[PDB]
Amino acid sequence: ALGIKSCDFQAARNNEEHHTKALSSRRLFVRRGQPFTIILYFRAPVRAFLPALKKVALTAQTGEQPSKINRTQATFPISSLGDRKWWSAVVEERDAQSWTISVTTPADAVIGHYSLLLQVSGRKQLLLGQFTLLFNPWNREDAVFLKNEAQRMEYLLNQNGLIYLGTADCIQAESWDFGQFEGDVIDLSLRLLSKDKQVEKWSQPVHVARVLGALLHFLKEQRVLPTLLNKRRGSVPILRQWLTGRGRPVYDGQAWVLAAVACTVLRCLGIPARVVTTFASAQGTGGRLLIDEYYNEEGLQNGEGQRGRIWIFQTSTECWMTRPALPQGYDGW
Amino acid sequence: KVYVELQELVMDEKNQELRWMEAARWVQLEENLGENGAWGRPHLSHLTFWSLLELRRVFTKGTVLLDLQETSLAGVANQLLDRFIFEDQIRPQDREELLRALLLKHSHAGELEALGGVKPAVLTRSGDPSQPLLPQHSSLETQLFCEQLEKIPPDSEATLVLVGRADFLEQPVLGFVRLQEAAELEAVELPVPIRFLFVLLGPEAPHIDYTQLGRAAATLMSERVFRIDAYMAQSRGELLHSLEGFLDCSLVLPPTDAPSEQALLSLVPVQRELLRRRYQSSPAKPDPLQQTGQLFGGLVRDIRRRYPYYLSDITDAFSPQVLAAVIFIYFAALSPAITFGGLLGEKTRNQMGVSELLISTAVQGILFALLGAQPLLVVGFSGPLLVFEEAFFSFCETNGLEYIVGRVWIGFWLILLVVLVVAFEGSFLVRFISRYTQEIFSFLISLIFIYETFSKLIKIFQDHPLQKTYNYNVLMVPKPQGPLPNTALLSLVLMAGTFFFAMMLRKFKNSSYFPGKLRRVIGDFGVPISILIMVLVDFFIQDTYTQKLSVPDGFKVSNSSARGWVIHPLGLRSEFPIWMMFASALPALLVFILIFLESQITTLIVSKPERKMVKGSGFHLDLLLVVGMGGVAALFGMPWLSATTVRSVTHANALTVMGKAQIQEVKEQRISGLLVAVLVGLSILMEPILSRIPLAVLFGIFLYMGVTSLSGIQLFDRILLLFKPPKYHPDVPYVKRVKTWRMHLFTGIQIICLAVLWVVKSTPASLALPFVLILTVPLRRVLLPLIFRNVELQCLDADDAKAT
Amino acid sequence: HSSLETQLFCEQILEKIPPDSEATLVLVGRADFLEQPVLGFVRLQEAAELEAVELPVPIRFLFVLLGPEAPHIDYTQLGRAAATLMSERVFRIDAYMAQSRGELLHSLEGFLDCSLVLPPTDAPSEQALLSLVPVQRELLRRRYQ
Repeated sequence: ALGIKSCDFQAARNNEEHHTKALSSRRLFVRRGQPFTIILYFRAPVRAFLPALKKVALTAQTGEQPSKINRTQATFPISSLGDRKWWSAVVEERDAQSWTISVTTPADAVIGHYSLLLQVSGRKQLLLGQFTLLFNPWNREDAVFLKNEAQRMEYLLNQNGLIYLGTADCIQAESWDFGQFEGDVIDLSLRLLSKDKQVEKWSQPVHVARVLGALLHFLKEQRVLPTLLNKRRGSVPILRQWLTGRGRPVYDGQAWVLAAVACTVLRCLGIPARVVTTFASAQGTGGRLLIDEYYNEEGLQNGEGQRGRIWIFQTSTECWMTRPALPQGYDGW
Repeated sequence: KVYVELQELVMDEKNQELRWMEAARWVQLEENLGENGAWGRPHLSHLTFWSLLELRRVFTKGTVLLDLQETSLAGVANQLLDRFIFEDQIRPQDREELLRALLLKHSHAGELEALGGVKPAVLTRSGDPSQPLLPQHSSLETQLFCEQLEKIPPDSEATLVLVGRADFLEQPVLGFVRLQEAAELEAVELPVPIRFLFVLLGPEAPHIDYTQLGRAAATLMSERVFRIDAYMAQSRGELLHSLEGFLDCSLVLPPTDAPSEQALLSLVPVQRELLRRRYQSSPAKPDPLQQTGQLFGGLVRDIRRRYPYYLSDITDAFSPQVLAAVIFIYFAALSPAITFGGLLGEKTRNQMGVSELLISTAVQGILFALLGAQPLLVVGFSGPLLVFEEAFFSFCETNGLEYIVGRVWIGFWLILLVVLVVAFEGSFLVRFISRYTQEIFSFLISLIFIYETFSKLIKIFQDHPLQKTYNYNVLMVPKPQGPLPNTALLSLVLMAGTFFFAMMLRKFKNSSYFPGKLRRVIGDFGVPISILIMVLVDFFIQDTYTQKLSVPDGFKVSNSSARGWVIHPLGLRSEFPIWMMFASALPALLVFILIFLESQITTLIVSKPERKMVKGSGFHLDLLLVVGMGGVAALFGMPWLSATTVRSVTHANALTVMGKAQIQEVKEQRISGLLVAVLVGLSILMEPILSRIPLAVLFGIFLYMGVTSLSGIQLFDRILLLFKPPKYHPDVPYVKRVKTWRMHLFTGIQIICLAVLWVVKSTPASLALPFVLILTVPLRRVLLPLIFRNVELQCLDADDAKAT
Repeated sequence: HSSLETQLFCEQILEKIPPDSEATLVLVGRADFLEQPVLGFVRLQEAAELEAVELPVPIRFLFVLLGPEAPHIDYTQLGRAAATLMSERVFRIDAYMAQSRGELLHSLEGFLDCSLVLPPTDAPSEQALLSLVPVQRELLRRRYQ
């Protein structure tokens, strides 16, 4: 006598509460460590609330082989005694035909695509719907926590960036569309992350940043071509072309866009990130603190160049997180 | 009316000479020419959107030659090309190529087989037909109507559409010519004058199919309103006006992924209104359980329902599955016949024995298969009938009445009742036997069958018990007078082995092993294969005694000193009393009630809509035939037979074909029952074959029939749900719209009825079973609504397993 | 004058809608100050419950058809044609995946190449309509494969 009619995930209101409204108003995007509200609808009125509450449990799974050991599968009841710092569910408001349920996730939860399943004593599992779990720069217990609201708005919510190019004495700001909230960017980022098989480490921003940074550098090496060709429309078309092979390729004169693409994928996953430009960067030294430049008697250079050169500028991605595996004091950028 | 001929420019295959060949022809209805050289079936013309959108564009800038003075294809072509060049439709350098094309040989079809067929082509500048460059599309009309002339009025005038492709063209061109006087042309072989000429030429452009373009032009000319306008048209503008009324009264049918007849029949008002608007501006005008109230009305409708299908009732049996079903039902009908014949014989001093029952079963089965409206029924003797007979043989033995002579009168009164019932359509009351009563009756009868099958083995174990020591010399004639070693255990082994082999072959039928055809052939013959295997197994064990099938010596009366083949309605030995002639009505009433309930409920069960019975069943005809044959049988001292539930269900199951779990079709035919009855009659002649068949093998076959008769019973399904958690219940209407405890209460109410019926069977008042069974109908239609809601009863007790 | 469908069918919903179903709003109007008829086709990035136009389901597609009075242009019938186009499965799939106008016109030409015209034929209505069943069945053999 506890058959479910439908489940409303309330994607608009939850996405507004979770700083995810720019992603969608129909798909549920939630940040780890923060409660979100769903409405459960019953086919028939529920006579006695307490036994019915005793008869139901909720399950959250992520990935293709969810397991309790991987922290990719969690089973929790619906009660006021649930651990709000872990997976939990409590009925906040109820009527005879519906339950308003507040669901929490741990601040160290594995990110990615999740399924919510309901188990009603003496019945088979029922899929309530899908949601995507992200890092939470707004939760004090998250590793990507940011102190300031203004820094949160700038390093995660802003799609309108500025990549600084030019020389040290003549800096030209180029408008850049990061587009982290574009519809497919989250799916593309999670698909790229799925090339890493240590899904249990996807709770760690450090591991996620390192895997995506390496994969994106590999893609940049594979897809950027030797030398309109320089017309750019932001990070999202570049990411689409790098992952799918379709679209306008990027040429080697604009290889600095790797930093912007990495910034876009990190920000879409919820890791605070910024593009930094260093002017007069000595690249290709291997740690050596010397640069050899060779000029002819006319003050000109003959060949294509050395391996160790001083670049006019170089772009880089900086990301915000704690460093639990490092000695104390290295949290931040 | 009028005749219209389309000819497309094509190349022959033998000499590669381009020429003109007919593609289709219209006398109101359109005929198409296939590649073989014959005409396809005549059909209403359907046009494509592109055909019509191109015609209008080419007709808007077309070249009209009205009231034209010519009587030759060459002259018409000359004037047409002249007015083409004058209107700048073609360049003057192309006049030589198009006049060469227009005056080629116009081959009718009579020469298609003489030549090597025709292929599409394009007239090129050099006059050489090359191969078209655009992708080809084989004609949909050819693919649909062709893969398999007296209607022309004498005063009608023909129209010839010529379609051809010529790369030497900037755009498609249309020349429409009306002659002042209708003339005969060398292009048309039919002796009808030609009035209108359609010439459609152009290059191979997108969305222009010239065959479809010519089809559209010919259909427009075949339209009455456009034809009448064209006869009176003095300008191109009037023809263009008539084409706008054609395209304004046309009905365009867009594609859909759900093609249906009912959805398409909703457009009837649209079609009629479009026709009305098209002809508004024209001068012309446009050219089984139902109670009828009629005496024997149900009988005639039952006769009119099934007898039209009589030819298929013989042809559809031409499959080995039918032969396997025949072998199955032969034993399934012969063994109960022999057992019941031996019992009644013993219980009636051989007045009615094995031979009478065999002959009656054969004759009644033959006449029912050849005449009945539901041939899948098996006509045989039932337990209730053995009980009533003993009831009468006792009553007659008490009151000094003759047995055979009284039963003779019961039929004389049986026929009176069934005739009045068929006359007033009393078989319409069977519409009130819902799935409740049907499934209670079927499940109870199946349980009785299983219980009797096991009790026969129990009796075998009692006759030859397991002992430490036996008498090695025990008389065997007629039956062993003492216990014998190895008999009961071998009987159990043979019965279990036959049942196991039958079930394993039934599994193998649905299995994924072997080629599908061979696997289905072997699975259909599962029961014959099991019977043969176990018969051979028992045959190769010579020493051990096992009880075999026993048939009488000949077609003679079972007691030659009691009665002959006919019984005198007035008495054999003593004068039969007058009062018993009138007093026989009440026992005849009970017999009619028994036979009616059995046969009607059996017909209901075997003809459920979910079994894919698409040939109909006659409640009035089958009842009449069965009860009349029973009444006639008596005059000859032979039993009254009825449609037994288990045998008929097994016959229907053996004739049912399974799809890829889902019932696909049923081999609804008369040959299987006819051959079963013939073999049952010939059982006396084939004693050497039957004498080597143990009863234990047939006991296993009986158990197989009993357990397989429970498939379609929803009561059996809901009983299994009593022992399943309410999580593994399947998604069916009575599960997902009824609470689990409500469904279990509903099942338990039926279980109460089953227990009440089963107790009554095991009492001396076992002839009251039909009335107590009828008492379920008030329970369902009166008491259940007092404790159930309408939706609950609709889901639980459904006519065709529908979710209300 | 009234529409043909109103005179033939009207003189004499949420249960039938599947659950993951979105809406198409076809807007049809006559504006005498426009030089030519204009078609606006909109696919939203995600389905949206527009407050101005409440529908049983979320809107993904908008058809806007406006223009002046012109010959052969019944705007009601044009809206009917656009709605019938959207109700067809192949065009609707092509419309969800379309990235340009050219793909949408290549879907519309396929629909017209699988569209069947019944001319005014003096046969009885039932036989004339039921004769379209095998022709449609053969014409749509490859469209939905």
